[PDB]
Amino acid sequence: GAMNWTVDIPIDQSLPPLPTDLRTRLDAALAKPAAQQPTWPADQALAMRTVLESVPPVTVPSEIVRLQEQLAQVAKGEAFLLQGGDCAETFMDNTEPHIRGNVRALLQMAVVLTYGASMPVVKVARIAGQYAKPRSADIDALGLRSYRGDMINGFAPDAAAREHDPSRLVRAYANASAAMNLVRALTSSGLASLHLVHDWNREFVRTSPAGARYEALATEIDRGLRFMSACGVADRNLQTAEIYASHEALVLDYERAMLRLSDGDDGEPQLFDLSAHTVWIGERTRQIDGAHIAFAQVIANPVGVKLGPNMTPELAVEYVERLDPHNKPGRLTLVSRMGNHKVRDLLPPIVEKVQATGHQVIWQCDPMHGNTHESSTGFKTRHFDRIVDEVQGFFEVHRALGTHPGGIHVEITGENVTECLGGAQDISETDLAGRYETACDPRLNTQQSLELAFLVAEMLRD
Amino acid sequence: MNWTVDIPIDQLPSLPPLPTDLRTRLDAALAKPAAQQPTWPADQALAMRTVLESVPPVTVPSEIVRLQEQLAQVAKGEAFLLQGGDCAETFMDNTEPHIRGNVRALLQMAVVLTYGASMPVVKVARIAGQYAKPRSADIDALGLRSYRGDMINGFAPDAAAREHDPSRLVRAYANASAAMNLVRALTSSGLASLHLVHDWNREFVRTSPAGARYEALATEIDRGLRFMSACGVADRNLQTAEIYASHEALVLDYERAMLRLSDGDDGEPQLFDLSAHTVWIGERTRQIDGAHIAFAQVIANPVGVKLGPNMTPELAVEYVERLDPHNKPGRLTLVSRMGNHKVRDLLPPIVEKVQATGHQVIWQCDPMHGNTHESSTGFKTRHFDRIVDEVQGFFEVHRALGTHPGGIHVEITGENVTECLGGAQDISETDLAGRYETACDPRLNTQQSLELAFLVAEMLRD
Amino acid sequence: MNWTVDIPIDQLPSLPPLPTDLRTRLDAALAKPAAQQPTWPADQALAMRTVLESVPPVTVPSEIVRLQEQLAQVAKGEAFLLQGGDCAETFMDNTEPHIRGNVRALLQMAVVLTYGASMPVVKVARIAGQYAKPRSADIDALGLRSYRGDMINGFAPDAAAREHDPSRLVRAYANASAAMNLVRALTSSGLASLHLVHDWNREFVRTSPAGARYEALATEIDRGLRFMSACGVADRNLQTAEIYASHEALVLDYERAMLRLSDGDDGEPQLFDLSAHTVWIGERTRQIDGAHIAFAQVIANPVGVKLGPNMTPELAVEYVERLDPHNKPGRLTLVSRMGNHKVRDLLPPIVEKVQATGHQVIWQCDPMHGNTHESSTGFKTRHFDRIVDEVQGFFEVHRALGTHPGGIHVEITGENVTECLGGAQDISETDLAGRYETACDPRLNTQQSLELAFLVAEMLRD
Amino acid sequence: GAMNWTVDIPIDQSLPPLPTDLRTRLDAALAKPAAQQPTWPADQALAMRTVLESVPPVTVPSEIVRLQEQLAQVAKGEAFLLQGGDCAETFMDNTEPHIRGNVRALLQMAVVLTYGASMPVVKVARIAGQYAKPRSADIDALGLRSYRGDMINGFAPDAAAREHDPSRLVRAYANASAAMNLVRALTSSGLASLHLVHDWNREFVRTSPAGARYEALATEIDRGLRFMSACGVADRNLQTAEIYASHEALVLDYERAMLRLSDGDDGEPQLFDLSAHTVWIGERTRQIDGAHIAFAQVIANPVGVKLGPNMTPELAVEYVERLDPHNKPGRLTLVSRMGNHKVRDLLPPIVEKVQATGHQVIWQCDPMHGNTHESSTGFKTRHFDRIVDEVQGFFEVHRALGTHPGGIHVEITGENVTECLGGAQDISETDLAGRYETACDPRLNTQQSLELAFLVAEMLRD
Ligand SMILES: N[C@@H](Cc1c[nH]c2ccccc12)C(=O)O
Ligand SMILES: N[C@@H](Cc1c[nH]c2ccccc12)C(=O)O
Ligand SMILES: N[C@@H](Cc1c[nH]c2ccccc12)C(=O)O
Ligand SMILES: N[C@@H](Cc1c[nH]c2ccccc12)C(=O)O
Ligand SMILES: N[C@@H](Cc1c[nH]c2ccccc12)C(=O)O
Ligand SMILES: N[C@@H](Cc1c[nH]c2ccccc12)C(=O)O
Ligand SMILES: N[C@@H](Cc1c[nH]c2ccccc12)C(=O)O
Ligand SMILES: N[C@@H](Cc1c[nH]c2ccccc12)C(=O)O
Ligand SMILES: N[C@@H](Cc1c[nH]c2ccccc12)C(=O)O
Ligand SMILES: N[C@@H](Cc1c[nH]c2ccccc12)C(=O)O
Ligand SMILES: [Cl-]
Ligand SMILES: [Cl-]
Ligand SMILES: [Mn+2]
Ligand SMILES: [Mn+2]
Repeated sequence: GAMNWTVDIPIDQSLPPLPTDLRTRLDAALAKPAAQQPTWPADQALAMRTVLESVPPVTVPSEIVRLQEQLAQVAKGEAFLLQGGDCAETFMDNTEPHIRGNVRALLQMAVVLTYGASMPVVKVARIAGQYAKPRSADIDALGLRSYRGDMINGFAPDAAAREHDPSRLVRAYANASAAMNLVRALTSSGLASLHLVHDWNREFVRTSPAGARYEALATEIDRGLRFMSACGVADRNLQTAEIYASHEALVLDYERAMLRLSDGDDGEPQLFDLSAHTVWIGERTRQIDGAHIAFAQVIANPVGVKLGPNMTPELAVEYVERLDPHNKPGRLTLVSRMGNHKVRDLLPPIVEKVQATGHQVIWQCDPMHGNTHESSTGFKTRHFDRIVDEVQGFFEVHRALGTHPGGIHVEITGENVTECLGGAQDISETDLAGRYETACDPRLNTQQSLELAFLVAEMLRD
Repeated sequence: MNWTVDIPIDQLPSLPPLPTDLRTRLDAALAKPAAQQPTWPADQALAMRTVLESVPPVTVPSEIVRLQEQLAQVAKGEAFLLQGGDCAETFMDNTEPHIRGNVRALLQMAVVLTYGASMPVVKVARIAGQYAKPRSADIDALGLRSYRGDMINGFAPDAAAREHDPSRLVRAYANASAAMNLVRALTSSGLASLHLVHDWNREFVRTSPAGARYEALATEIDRGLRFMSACGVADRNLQTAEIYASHEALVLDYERAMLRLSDGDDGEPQLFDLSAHTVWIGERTRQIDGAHIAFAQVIANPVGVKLGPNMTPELAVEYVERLDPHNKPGRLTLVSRMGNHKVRDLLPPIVEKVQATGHQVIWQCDPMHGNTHESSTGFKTRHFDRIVDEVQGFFEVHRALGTHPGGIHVEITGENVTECLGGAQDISETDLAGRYETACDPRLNTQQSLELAFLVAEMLRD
Repeated sequence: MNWTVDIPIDQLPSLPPLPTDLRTRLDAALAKPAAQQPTWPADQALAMRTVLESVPPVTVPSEIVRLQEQLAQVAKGEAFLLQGGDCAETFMDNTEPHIRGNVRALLQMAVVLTYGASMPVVKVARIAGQYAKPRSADIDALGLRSYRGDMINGFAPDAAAREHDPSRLVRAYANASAAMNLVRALTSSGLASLHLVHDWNREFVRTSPAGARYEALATEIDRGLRFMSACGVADRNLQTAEIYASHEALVLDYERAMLRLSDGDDGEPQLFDLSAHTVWIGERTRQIDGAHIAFAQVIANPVGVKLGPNMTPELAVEYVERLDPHNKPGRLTLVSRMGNHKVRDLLPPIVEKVQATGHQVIWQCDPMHGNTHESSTGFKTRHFDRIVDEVQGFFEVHRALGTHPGGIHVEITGENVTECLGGAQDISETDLAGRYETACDPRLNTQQSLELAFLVAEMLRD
Repeated sequence: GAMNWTVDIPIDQSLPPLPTDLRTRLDAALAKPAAQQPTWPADQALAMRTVLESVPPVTVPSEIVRLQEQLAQVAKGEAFLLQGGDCAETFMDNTEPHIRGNVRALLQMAVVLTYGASMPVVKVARIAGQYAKPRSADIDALGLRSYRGDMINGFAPDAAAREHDPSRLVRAYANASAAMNLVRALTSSGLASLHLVHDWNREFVRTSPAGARYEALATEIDRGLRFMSACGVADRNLQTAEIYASHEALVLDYERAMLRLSDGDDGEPQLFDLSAHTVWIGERTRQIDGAHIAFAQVIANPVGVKLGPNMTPELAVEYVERLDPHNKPGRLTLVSRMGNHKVRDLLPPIVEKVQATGHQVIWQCDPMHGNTHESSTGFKTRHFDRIVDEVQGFFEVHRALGTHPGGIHVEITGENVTECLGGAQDISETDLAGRYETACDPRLNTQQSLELAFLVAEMLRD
């Protein structure tokens, strides 16, 4: 109750049985070894899953089917995928201003990228569930059990806060569903009006230190927008946009509890993970025979897999063959995360081998993860130039092969933070201390994220 | 050890407070006495309000502006208001199937009423917040403090559950936002497809015991639908519908904590209650000098006031003057609930007097509240025939005066419950015991709610 | 001195001839004997053809391609063909009011048939070229060479006017192009507004002597229309309609001079007759080895063949094989004209036999040609009841076979003439003398044509 | 008949009386002196007018009302007017290829100008009636009676052909209506598809000698077009365009016979000149008290007046006050034709005085008429550079005053003629002899016309 700053929730007082085959397949998948799982008691986990099994889902199957159709276009070279948001959402910052700000920042980039790509952009936020992270060490630099995101434990640097708390599963859901509600309301009610979003971009050009550099493209966009009105098709489709929800599928207690069975109205019933529209499997959890990859094989959602510098062409093909066994364009995204100094050399053989299979994956560039270093001032950071250069090298790789550079996956925020070095604002090592607010990796701030969109539109325009 | 789990709350950020001048005005309004308020401690109420003041809102201002525009159209005789859902929502029934069924039931009625009215229907659900009710006595038949709805206490007949627990404010918010999220998802992704909804209507006609009576009208609607395809009309606006959220604004700790200031872009900034799109004030809390009416004066949302058989023309005029001071059509809805045997006599003088003010209110009929009685078998119930008859009389009143019968307000569910007597299923006093599931008043079940829509369509066509 | 004026022609440019290979094929086809051809001199015919070969066409190939696609839909049971207009157009009646009235009459029928059929209506006018007819005898009751239509000779009962004058080919072209221009203007600028057309229908119901009989259906259509507005459907496709031009391809000097080659962009280049969108071959010129059928084989336009009571199943199959060699659905329409007393007997074996070919033709009912008789008062007339009854029987035939009753072909005008007996106006033999204006067969007047549409809508609904 | 190469047309065998006031006003207007009229016999003129009074009109009133609404937008600074086509249409070149070519050339310019202006372009062809011209001398340089266009006499240099022949009035109508039919068919059936038209422009850029100069803008346009598809509004409005018909209202026998009275459905009945959508009064016929200006005051069509170098600010205001007496934006266009060496000096005082009246005229630049000279090789010609420079000076005039440069009026053709000197093809005095085909003034060829559009788009983009 209020006295204890808690909400009391019944468990008992129920659930339809899965078709026998899905039950068998789901059980087999979750029996496999699973890295990076929280270490809380099984009985407490079960009680929380029982609560999540009967909540209203964050997403619904027909939206995920629509998303799959739109990603199929990306895979075929007829659309571009933009995925972005916080490295780690926090319960504390899950507020209207912060959510609106991140949605705005993604929409601003999307305008620029839609124009530069000359094709639709599929817009996927890291939001409404990006509450869990993996760690390479279980003890961090202060001697505390590592923070693993708010679905698992607390960011505060004290031991009690770092204990793995299963009640955070139900907390992740409440925060996710509330954020998703707002994302839906904002995108349908005026925040995603193309004209309004573009006006924000014009303001950026007017006030940025390198605005002169981006002015010409910004004017071209503006004239492109006015052309639509001139031609008498400035219609309803300019007033709204679809922003999909994504996160890393990390905590299997959470993902399994958010599974729901489709109606079967279209095709036979399948399992959908309704905690999001699409999810990805990270570098530390992509064991080929592990539980995450197997869980991904059982769900109908579009999925991605992060591929780092030790990836081989052969293992990549094995991911394709296990995760896209029916050859459905768009079902699988392969994220490229090699570091800017390595992408030009490591990616081509992977791409060639995968293309030779006849499957159509989306090739997406994750510039930021492979380019993180430590500042002299003691902050985890990334240089803007390295981020840009990885996306550049990724484009060059695809141009040379004739394949489709399908999208990017970035960590950004609508906040004016000081987390990544460089950009037109020339964020320095000493600037970092001003507003270093991320609960995990360093994000592009709103200006740097928009600037990146401008630079990438130029790579698109070639 | 017992079967609940405590979910920890806290984690407040500091968001800036509402402006001083509007808080000054708000404090003056809430100094007025409030009936029917929970009896929990102020310091606890304050702490929970503080939580709610920083959460993502359930609705956003531009939606409410848009609803106000649609309601202006109703007030002018150019659209029809349909408002419906559970008497009392409960936390344990706030599930995907129950929410989906209720949205479905409302949509089914809306197809038939749209055709029958030959004009747009504004679709407002009682949902995502109808978690509080008044009571007449503080002591129920079992010797317990009364159930006041899940925002205040628990339905279970035990003392501990019946204590007023302000942590339920936060639980109510979580449940509301989760439900609204789902309502948004369903209505934008296919549940609200006109063709799908109408197929469900065709199945009702094929299987209802009185199908034969509704067949002609249903075939005519079907032919209306096919005519649209035959004329090649751009059919996107047939794929989705807007369902707004409403509830009784009862618990002022909740409503006041959900107050937000709109951004400057939309014609300056005003106070909206973002716990819903529209709210109404009930019979027991509409004291002209009380805090509920004062609260309604201060917010920009459209509002309604329930008007029972003790209402006088003069008091009605006073509502108009306090609540529509700027003569904005549709800002105020007066909801008539006089009982079928009294409506034809009591309503006309109220209408004439209000019409003479020069203001344009929406006249909405609530035919279920004034027609409740006790079955021999001991269940609170309502006879279907009396519900229909009150709507009939409501229409007669307006026809005779040349005023617009503007809408209905009903309690319904998509479940096949046995709560109201009659309908084509001829539910008897004996049947009531089968599925009497309501946590408060008896609801029209899914078949009865649809049947009523057919009967009201014929009143609209006459 | 007499009251005509000579308008000089000549002024040929040199446009390149049609390709040699297609001219070679065309010359071979037109070496076949042609019935019912004007008897003017070849050198004069050649000079006028030469004029026509370089004029701007009445229609263009992409319109005819689009009509063919719409006719494919009719052939497949997913649309309905309505074809109607004057029996014989005349040069002196080719005025704005008469053309507007005829377009109006056709549109009025089309609203009612679109609603009744619950599917698109392809609207084809007999207009902009129906300037030629056959005759049985070369000598009429007045001892003169027969009137053959204004493309060949004059209606006036005098010898000089009755001589076959090839300058009328050019006059026919000028009149056709002027009429088509007006049909295009009217249908794109407001005459073909669904709401306006339906208002005219409401006025007919309010004033017809049998209005009461049609009131229910008309109100239902009205409510169908308002439902579209109520559902907020994008209403641009309600503002205009397509009316195609058709006539009997009779005068081969005219049809051959109006042949054009389509440009390369639309799937290679073929021969179209650009004097109209679709043409049909009449009873007297459908010799299987004659030039009319051969001409129809060579052109890409959709074509029709009239089928009277002497038709055999086997001959019908031969039309199918000569005229639909590539099995393109809707390319061929077979138009039944068997008389109401014979249709139920004679049509079924033709249909079964044609259906068994595997080809998809449009089955269209011409209910006026086989039901003509002579009034005591000395006027060629038709009884409305017999016209309706032939359509009735046509529908019965198709229902019994499970085939698609595809359309109707009627002779109508928007004028209030007195040419056919019966209808709600109960036109009598005596009334015929009031306004018997047709230059050939008796037409349904505007009221009768609309009444028929209502009756045929009820056949479609049954 | 054919023998005489003539079509014989009845006159007798009728016309509703005008409202008394329109009759009076029309009579008063035509009783005023009229310059530049043909000198044929009054009785023969009358017979031809009698024929034209009952033909199907070239345009219909609702189209002219729509055009007036679109021109109102131009006048208000929210659209741009492009008007263009042959200096003089000829009966001999009134062919499909020539009409399609001129329509194409206008559409190509319009794409470029729509993009450059960032607003809609109203597209008005000089077509379907531009068959009459004024002359300063009645005897030309060969001693023959001057050619005055094909509605009056024959271009051929012999005396008999130069006689004024009233039958040409009926000939102008037949040619006009046929051309209009084709313009309608082309613009509604695929020729005016934005994507197709723009593809022609890309081909021009690829093959023009100065294509490199226009490449950047052409690519920007292309990306603007693809942006519309990317945003999911590449809709129906991109598939067609409206091309309006215009000519100089010169021959009053023709214009008066093409007058028709509106239905009065919208407003009281007015006279519309249905020989075109809009007409203008030239320099030699704009006598303030003459019949042309007075005729223009009686018709409801939008009208223009050409203003040459002797115009004064005071007389311009008098044209505005007589021709736009009700202050209807768009009703009146003032065409600027001062020569490139004079426009910067003569236009500003005219514009200032007219703006001071509070009326909103469209200011349109006619670059070509004021910049004609004689080549050494003996051809009437114009230098491209002078044409461009007049439009430049016109823009500078309006920029300096803050007024709207509303449009251009040019003489062009889709043919590859050699009539105007210069352009990227660098047409020289000796080149002129290659394809000097105009029946009157020298036209921009297809390439020069498109090039001008590019240069003007840059003036628009400023
Ligand atoms: N994000 C805050 C506020 C909050 C409390 N309960 C919630 C339920 C749903 C959404 C947000 C909240 C928290 O989790 O403490
Ligand atoms: N709905 C389109 C266009 C659009 C509207 N708002 C946007 C914001 C950003 C980018 C595109 C848009 C899309 O999503 O592509
Ligand atoms: N959530 C269950 C699986 C499950 C059982 N029944 C279901 C119905 C629908 C979706 C999932 C399920 C688990 O973790 O094992
Ligand atoms: N409605 C159930 C389940 C639940 C728990 N927490 C929630 C948060 C949001 C929505 C639903 C829930 C309850 O309130 O006990
Ligand atoms: N969007 C329209 C049509 C519509 C779509 N789905 C519906 C369901 C019920 C009624 C109408 C509709 C409306 O809300 O009126
Ligand atoms: N239809 C009339 C009037 C007319 C003369 N020439 C025309 C040319 C086109 C249209 C109509 C006409 C006729 O043919 O005598
Ligand atoms: N364009 C649609 C609807 C329509 C517009 N005007 C009409 C007149 C009659 C019938 C239908 C229509 C059609 O042709 O079907
Ligand atoms: N333009 C040519 C061809 C032609 C003859 N008669 C016509 C009638 C209408 C249109 C064109 C023509 C001419 O006037 O000689
Ligand atoms: N219909 C729009 C767009 C358009 C279609 N085709 C065109 C050709 C040229 C210019 C514009 C267009 C317009 O007329 O503006
Ligand atoms: N054309 C006639 C005027 C006229 C008489 N009746 C009309 C009816 C409609 C339009 C014009 C008229 C003239 O030249 O004097
Ligand atoms: Cl199970
Ligand atoms: Cl008159
Ligand atoms: Mn209730
Ligand atoms: Mn006939």
